[PDB]
Amino acid sequence: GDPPATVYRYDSRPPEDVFQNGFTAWGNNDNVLEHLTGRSCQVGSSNSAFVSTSSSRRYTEVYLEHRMQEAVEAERAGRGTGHFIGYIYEVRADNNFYGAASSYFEYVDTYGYQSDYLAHRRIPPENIRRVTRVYHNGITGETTTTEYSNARYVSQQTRANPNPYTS
Ligand SMILES: NC(=O)c1ccc[n+]([C@@H]2O[C@H](COP(=O)([O-])OP(=O)(O)OC[C@H]3O[C@@H](n4cnc5c(N)ncnc54)[C@H](O)[C@@H]3O)[C@@H](O)[C@H]2O)c1
Repeated sequence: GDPPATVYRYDSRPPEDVFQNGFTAWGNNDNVLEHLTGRSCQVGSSNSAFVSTSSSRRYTEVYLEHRMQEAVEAERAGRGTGHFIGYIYEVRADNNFYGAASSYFEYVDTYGYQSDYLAHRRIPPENIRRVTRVYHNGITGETTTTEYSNARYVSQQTRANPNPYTS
């Protein structure tokens, strides 16, 4: 029952960025509830201090597939071309990654998800092992999946933090 050593992240940005630069959080807002509900992420205030990840690869695949299907529906409605490129990054978790569920309960119990892990501030490029790229051709309907390894990845023994996030 150890914390996961491996987590996954769906993102629109490509490895030429992520493999060299890692992921950087939107900002300095470390309110766990605002992050988990998305209020501080891109669709909200775009200032969350956490980069979202999941220990469940399937979770990130469902997310990617949903964004792809939304591109398909936009084409069927004439408000899009149907083209879609998404990425799933495979990431080594360390002590800056905090379990969402435990962090949520710590927050609500004090001031008031099971597979989600909040990476505080950054996921350095050395933590990012590989990426799966999924390309959906909106014109022909064909989907193609490719994989790439990060030469900058550092293999070391780390796992997610066992404790909830606290500010
Ligand atoms: N992304 C995942 O795989 C993942 C994993 C677990 C949980 N979640 C949950 O989903 C919600 C967050 O979804 P999310 O991670 O897609 O939100 P997010 O705001 O971090 O990212 C959404 C999109 O914003 C862009 N982006 C993100 N950070 C950026 C930055 N610093 N600079 C420039 N562009 C940036 C990218 O296009 C990205 O795909 C949360 O409620 C979270 O709990 C997501």
